[PDB]
Amino acid sequence: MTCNIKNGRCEQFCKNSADNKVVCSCTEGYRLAENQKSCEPAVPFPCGRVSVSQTSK
Amino acid sequence: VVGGEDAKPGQFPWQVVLNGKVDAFCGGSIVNEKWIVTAAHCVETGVKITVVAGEHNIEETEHTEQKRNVIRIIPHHNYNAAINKYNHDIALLELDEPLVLNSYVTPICIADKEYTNIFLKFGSGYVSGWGRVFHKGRSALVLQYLRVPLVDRATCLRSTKFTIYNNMFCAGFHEGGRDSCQGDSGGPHVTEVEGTSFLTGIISWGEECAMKGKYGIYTKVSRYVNWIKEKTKLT
Ligand SMILES: COc1ccc(-c2ccc3sc(C(N)N)cc3c2)cc1OC
Ligand SMILES: COc1ccc(-c2ccc3sc(C(N)N)cc3c2)cc1OC
Ligand SMILES: [Ca+2]
Repeated sequence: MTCNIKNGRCEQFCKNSADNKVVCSCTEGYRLAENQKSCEPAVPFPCGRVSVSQTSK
Repeated sequence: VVGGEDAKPGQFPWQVVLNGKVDAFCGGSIVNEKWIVTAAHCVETGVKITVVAGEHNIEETEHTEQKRNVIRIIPHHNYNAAINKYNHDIALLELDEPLVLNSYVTPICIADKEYTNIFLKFGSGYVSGWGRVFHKGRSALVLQYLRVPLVDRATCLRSTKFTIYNNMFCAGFHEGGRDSCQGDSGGPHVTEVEGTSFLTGIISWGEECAMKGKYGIYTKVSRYVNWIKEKTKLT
């Protein structure tokens, strides 16, 4: 794996590491999932997400 | 915003409005509970400038609005190093009392220099504000938004007599008709990545809004992310 192709499959950030590359990371308010690619909310109101229902009626 | 659409409540919960000797004269975005990022040209003066977070409709009460006073304004140190350029058009506002983050009041994410640029280069971002809805026309009551395409630098250079620096970018539609406008300045240009929005520009300046062959000019936030992070630390 490299960051080249689809961001190393990282949801947010990717850095190339020795050969078997990809270390994914996340911005403040998120934590790297055990899954090691995805980013989980670590706070009640994490930056950059819409939490008010947008689907009303 | 010319040719946009009404936001829904809580659609852009990082968006704020700036009020002073004129109401709704500029936008900004929430960096964190104590700090707003905006355009420096908006806040060359400070007399009771007030920030309203959680705003949607400017003439009604939604009971989500959080009003704060600004206690400190930090324009980028290099803003106004060169007369009337709008180069380095970004500023930070420190609020008197922290905002209470909730569904209507949420910070915008800010990535590092490398990834802000990557995200910008994705080539599509959202712009929002209560600025003019027609060139030389009235201001919006309900928050407006618009998806704007990134414009290639050579095109943008040819579109205006004015200097476009490496610290700026252009965005808009070749056909015109849809654009940011005056009153929107200082507000967010943002890129959504897997449902998480990142700040990729500040709405800065332009010539006649929505005119075919003219484009909105934005501050390139990637150039300033290290400064923003350094200034807005909480203790
Ligand atoms: C009437 O048409 C217009 C003509 C010029 C401008 C206008 C407004 C602000 C700035 S800042 C700047 C710079 N950075 N050099 C150039 C420039 C041009 C706006 C207009 O309408 C909205
Ligand atoms: C002096 O009068 C002014 C009039 C207009 C503006 C101003 C502010 C933001 C934007 S975005 C835009 C666009 N075409 N996207 C055009 C435009 C023009 C600034 C001014 O001075 C600070
Ligand atoms: Ca209101």
